[PDB]
Amino acid sequence: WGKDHQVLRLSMENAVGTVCHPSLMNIDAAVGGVNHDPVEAANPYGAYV
Amino acid sequence: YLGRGAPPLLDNAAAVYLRNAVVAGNRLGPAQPLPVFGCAQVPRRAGMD
Amino acid sequence: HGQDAVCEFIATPVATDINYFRRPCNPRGRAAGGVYAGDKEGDVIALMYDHGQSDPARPFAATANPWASQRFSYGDLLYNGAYHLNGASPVLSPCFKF
Repeated sequence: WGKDHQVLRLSMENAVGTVCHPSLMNIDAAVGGVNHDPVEAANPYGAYV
Repeated sequence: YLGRGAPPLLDNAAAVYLRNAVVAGNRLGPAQPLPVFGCAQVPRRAGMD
Repeated sequence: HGQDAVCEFIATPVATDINYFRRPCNPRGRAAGGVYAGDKEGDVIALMYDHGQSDPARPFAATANPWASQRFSYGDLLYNGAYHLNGASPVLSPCFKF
């Protein structure tokens, strides 16, 4: 409810301006900034081609 | 799409289609272009209850 | 029982939410009062008839009825004072106000 008897409706198609912006793919500060304090290789299997 | 702080998509033919499909009718859809120095200016509706 | 009321019909889409009409609401669908004016020059012609903008009473959807709110729509051509299709009859049109 808003300021009334108005019932208000979120409905995820409203969220199309929030998530579809092209900062979803921008993770350069994510993977690079966390890449300090290096953990050693814990025997990778599916990490290598 | 009001505030830019991220790189866009590389295919610019994809970037405008992603941008003009959100912007085209929002209450918060920006102006004609965004300014380089300035603000998005957020065009006003004629009335509010 | 008393004075005869006069009931005027307006075409609506069958897929309008019946949550609209639970409140005080507009029969034309888009709230068009000069009380909703923003002191711009010609704001309330575009408060009433501009559909890039949104309804002030319901900000998320532009109209509740596209056949009524719009200029030159079916709701407009019947009950507007300019066109006066009900201009000869002495029976009161209630929606002549709207």
